[PDB]
Amino acid sequence: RNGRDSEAKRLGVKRFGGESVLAGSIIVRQRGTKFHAGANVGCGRDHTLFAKADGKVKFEVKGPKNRKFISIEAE
Amino acid sequence: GFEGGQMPLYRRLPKFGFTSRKAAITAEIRLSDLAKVEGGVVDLNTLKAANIIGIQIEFAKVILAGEVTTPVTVRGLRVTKGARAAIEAAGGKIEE
Amino acid sequence: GIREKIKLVSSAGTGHFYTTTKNKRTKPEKLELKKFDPVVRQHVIYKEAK
Amino acid sequence: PKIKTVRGAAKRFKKTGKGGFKHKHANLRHILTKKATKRKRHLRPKAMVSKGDLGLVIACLPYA
RNA sequence: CUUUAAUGUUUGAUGUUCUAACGUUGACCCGUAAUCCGGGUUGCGGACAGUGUCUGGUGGGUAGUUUGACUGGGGCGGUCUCCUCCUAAAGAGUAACGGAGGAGCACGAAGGUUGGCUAAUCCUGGUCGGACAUCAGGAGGUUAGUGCAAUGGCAUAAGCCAGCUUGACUGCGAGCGUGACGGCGCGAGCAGGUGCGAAAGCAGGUCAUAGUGAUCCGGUGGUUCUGAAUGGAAGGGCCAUC
RNA sequence: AAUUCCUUGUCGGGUAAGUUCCGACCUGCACGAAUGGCGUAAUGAUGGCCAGGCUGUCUCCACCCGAGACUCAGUGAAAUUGAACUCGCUGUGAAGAUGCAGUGUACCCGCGGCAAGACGGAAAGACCCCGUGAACCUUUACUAUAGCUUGACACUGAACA
RNA sequence: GUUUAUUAAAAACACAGCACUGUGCAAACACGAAAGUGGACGUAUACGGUGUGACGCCUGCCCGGUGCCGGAAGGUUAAU
RNA sequence: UGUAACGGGGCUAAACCAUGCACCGAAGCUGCGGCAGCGACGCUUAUGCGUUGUUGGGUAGGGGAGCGUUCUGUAAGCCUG
RNA sequence: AGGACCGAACCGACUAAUGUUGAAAAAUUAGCGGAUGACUUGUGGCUGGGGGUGAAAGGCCAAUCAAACCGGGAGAUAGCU
RNA sequence: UUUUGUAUAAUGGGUCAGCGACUUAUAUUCUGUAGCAAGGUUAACCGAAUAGGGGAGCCGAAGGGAAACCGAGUCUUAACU
RNA sequence: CCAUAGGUUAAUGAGGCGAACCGGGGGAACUGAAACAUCUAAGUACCCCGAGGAAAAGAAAUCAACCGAGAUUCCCCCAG
Repeated sequence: RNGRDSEAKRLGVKRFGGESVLAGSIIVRQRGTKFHAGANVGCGRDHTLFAKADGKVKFEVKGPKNRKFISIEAE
Repeated sequence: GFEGGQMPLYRRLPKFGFTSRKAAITAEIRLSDLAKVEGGVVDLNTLKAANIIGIQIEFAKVILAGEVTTPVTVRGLRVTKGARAAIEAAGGKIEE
Repeated sequence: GIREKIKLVSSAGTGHFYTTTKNKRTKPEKLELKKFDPVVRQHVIYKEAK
Repeated sequence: PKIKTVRGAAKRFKKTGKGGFKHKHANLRHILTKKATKRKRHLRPKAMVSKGDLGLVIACLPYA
């Protein structure tokens, strides 16, 4: 009655904090907005967060709900 | 091209194109030759006679691929832009 | 499943068609969508819910 | 003997300027209205045969 | 022209009759001192039967073959692709006939944008009216909702309502993710043309993750790209697509 | 019941005692009428059961007569065989030890005899599984085909309605 | 009576007898690319096939399935 | 099958616990001698050494370097009654 | 008279024991069935390999039979030893 | 020898002696080496005949594109940051 | 009836063997496709007929391509 599972989707954080990125680089492939988009970060259609400018990855905690933003410092 | 029984690479990819029939009778002449033609006049024969294109060849073209020196009169062959400038720059003459 | 495939043909003289799917049963009316025609290079009305 | 070309491979790969082989992409023959235009637009240009597969291709195409 | 009448004429159809092709494993004669065969006379049948090529049906009489894998031996049962959670050891991945569930779509609005709004449940009052249909007020806080599983998300709403709409665009794409590969995914930006908005802007489908099928062969539309003397065409290619 | 699983069904007969046998009952898992039903005299190197006689079958073996076996003379094989200076036990160990460990026992060599072991000898296990192995057999598996069968054209025509 | 020569002699095969069915003679049927031959120098009281298996008492119901036989109206249906 | 659950004898410590100092113990490390590989380095230059560091268990397998056999040329030469 | 009865030759082969590197690649010994018939036997002939023949066992077809033997395709093929 | 693992009571071999298994041909690719070098090389054949002729051809010096076509560019696209 | 069939005699030729090569009439399957049926193996093996020192083919109702070539056969390319 069992014996099935899907293929593993390889989510998670692809570039960590302080890690230098190019523009276009995917930072967190994820499933809802567990991590939100910050400065110079875009959120794709499947809530993939990608580097919209070059620089360094900056994980932060902002706002009244303590959300986890991801900025990019210009570098 | 046997991958165990998996469908092989040459058989899971689509096929494209066709063979021209006409590209087998076109040729492609450099500028390093045509100092080799014995005459200073270049037609399809005068190239065939110099063992430089082949007997079956009907069309020829005079690509810039290096260093024409003598004045050469090209007749009835297509010449590229850069090589028209290079034939006409080193004396030369191109009529068609 | 039930949902059929149709060709939205261009109202200009071209043969260019978009293609899509329609529920033929619940929506029997034809489908007109002002789509982009790349041969004319202009947004033309498209017709023909097959 | 003289080596026979795997003939249906010659219809599918074509040699390039530095020895690599180009091929047409799969997945663009039929069932098509279900696919996004972004897929189909990215499957139209021809592509190089990857590193894994050149061994197989060079074995099938010894004169090209 | 329509419709009809007589004649001649041109051909097919059907039934009766006929002798002349063919059959004769009927009789007699001859080769011949021979129940073969051939020839002759005659009888009977006779355009049939029979055989050839073509063709439908029947055809284990005969022939060639096929009749999956996983599997706590094999069979029997179950399973085989894809999505979600756990196992899974706080990056990714990770097995078992381990534990649990789902998909093989839907939608021309349930997509785009602009403007607005905020749930479940319970209590109280109130015509029919009831434990529960509508109304009003309060508590409550998203226990709700999300087209369909589960997980992660969602108030700036991704939820709910309305106006206008077709960006559910076409050509590309820096850069990345992900796979042995085939492949799959994310993508700012550039060009052309568009929608909404006063504008900043947003829009290359849907809150996301399932909703699927390589190649060959072939069908349909477009494009002289090719087109075996030449001009066409057929066929092929390329683009779309089944 | 050549058929009955449950089952050694239940009752009766035979027996001191009868899963078999005979008769009967019928709840026939799953008989049954020419893939014949039920009877059936005679027949059977046929299957099952009972009894008389008879006996070394047996209780339980004993003796004897012969042919080998044993000794001498003559001739003179065979299977097998990595090599052997080839013991017991207890344990270990590719998991059942002549060869390892611990220990115990054992002068060297034959002859008759027995067969417990040498996972003894003979035969690339016949069962089981596997091989995209084979062979024959079957069928409403697939594809063909011989044969049978259908029509068209050919061989193959007239004379009248 | 027959049978597994060489582990099975039997309840199996055979059998007389019964039935069904085909067959009108250039018979059906069989061997045979064919000619021909067997059937048989026979002729339905005969011959071939199939089942059952002396004899006695008997052989019940079912024609929906598969087959066979018969029918020709209509539907569908090849070569041409 | 035979003690047969310390390997055995045997042990009242030759057992266990705590502390300490000895010694035994391997193809480990060191000493002495030798060979080979890979580096580095001053010459030697077509490479060897005053060196110098370090390495050398090995199946499938890869790489490198050799020995022998028979036959052909060198060879009507050179050994050999 | 009789696919009649008893029983030798003759044909067979039911049981037991021996034999099982045999005396024998199927027998010997002691019993056993048929024994005028659908019997048995001699000599010759005919039928042949997907074929024969079969009182049917998948039996027999030269000690070979769910497809003889010989030669060839042929060094079939063997993801196996 | 096969194996995760064999003294294994798993396979093979009584012993000796002789024979007994990665070859050959033709294509293609890479490495070494030799010749010539923007060139290299001939095949069949002629033949004083391993010489010399024979450059038919093949490979390379130019790619892109399905193809026409273009060409140090080309394809895509109406055009490409 | 004429005549043909037939009969008798004479003359000439043939018949059979042989290794390969050659032309023609028939013609597999194992195998490969990692199964198998189209396909392959392969017009191979084999069987049969015939001929010669060679056989066969052969003197364009052939190519080519707006220029031309000039029967057949064999070899090297073309070209995997």
